[PDB]
Amino acid sequence: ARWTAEHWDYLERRMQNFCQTYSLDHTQVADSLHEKRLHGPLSSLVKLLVQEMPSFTRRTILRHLRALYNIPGYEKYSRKNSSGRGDFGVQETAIISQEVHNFIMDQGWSEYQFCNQIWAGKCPKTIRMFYSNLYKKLSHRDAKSIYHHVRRAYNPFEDRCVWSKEEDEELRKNVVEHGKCWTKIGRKMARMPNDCRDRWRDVVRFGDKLKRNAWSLEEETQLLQIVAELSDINWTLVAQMLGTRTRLQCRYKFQQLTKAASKFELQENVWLLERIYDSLLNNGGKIHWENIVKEANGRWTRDQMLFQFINLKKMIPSYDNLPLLEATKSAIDDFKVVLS
DNA sequence: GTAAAAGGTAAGGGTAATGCACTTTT
DNA sequence: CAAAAGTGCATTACCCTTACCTTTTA
Repeated sequence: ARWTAEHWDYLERRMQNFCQTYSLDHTQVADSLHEKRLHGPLSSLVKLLVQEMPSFTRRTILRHLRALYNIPGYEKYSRKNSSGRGDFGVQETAIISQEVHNFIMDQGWSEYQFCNQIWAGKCPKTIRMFYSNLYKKLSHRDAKSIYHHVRRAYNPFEDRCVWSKEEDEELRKNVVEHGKCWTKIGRKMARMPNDCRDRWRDVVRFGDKLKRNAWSLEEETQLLQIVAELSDINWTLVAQMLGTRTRLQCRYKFQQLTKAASKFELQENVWLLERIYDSLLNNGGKIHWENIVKEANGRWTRDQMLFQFINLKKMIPSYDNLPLLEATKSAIDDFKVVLS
């Protein structure tokens, strides 16, 4: 499910055996991993890893592999032993797994019994004491972080990514029936309460109004209007008001629209409006951006030009006087006069 | 008794992993 | 040509943190 301490130990061991097999050094392997395409035994080795580690893609296995020998750029995929915040280091999870295994062997519990007692509404004194000692052995990290981690990692629910159409529906009806009560709902569906929230907030809440296609000009414009009415930005509320895109989709689209672009001057605005006006005339009453992006070639991305067009429509008085076609032609002509 | 510390639950938040359409390489 | 594999882009799987309660501990 996730890259744990075991997965790193497997990689390192498989790599040590690789070197011994072909009489190679770790420096020689690191040199091969600087190249884009792999060859020979190293190519055969990765193929094995992909098969031996089905929980991960070849792309992500390579990212970890290249990180293991250190290849610049792959630092973020490198092994982490400990941290005070965010993701748990491989040594932290190892300590937890050791403490849980010790606590479970004591008192004679199964790991299933352990998970149920953790999630038994109000945990008993033995569980409360288990937490206390665990916090001391991870004193660097906030005790609440460890508390949330353990619950998520040790649960009685069936953890899986596949939600069916019916299960999605059953969730909906539960929310209609009981409200935003994910613990009550979660137990009814044998699902981790947080997973129920996520399924609802990011998928099922939207119903059939959710879109996967490319954003429309109207959709992108609406997105800009709602961010103007508002940390600073609550993407969950943003998606709710837009109604056709998830919070992460909105968060992503907004970032692309507002990315750092080259300063649009008078001449730059003219070229854009002229390239748009060509698409308005030659093509149907629509804007084909495929040709516009290509002619820009690196200076602006699609979303950046769209962002600029939105602001031009809002600021140029011609767009309040005339329809899109004529207003654009008027906007260009007015832009050409001031250039004198 | 008290106040401090910690559990329980839901809102808020964010990135590595991945799918996809694509080019590139064997 | 098929097939294996790399890659930018948008989405997904999956996780963590904060806020605000109630409950337990000292």
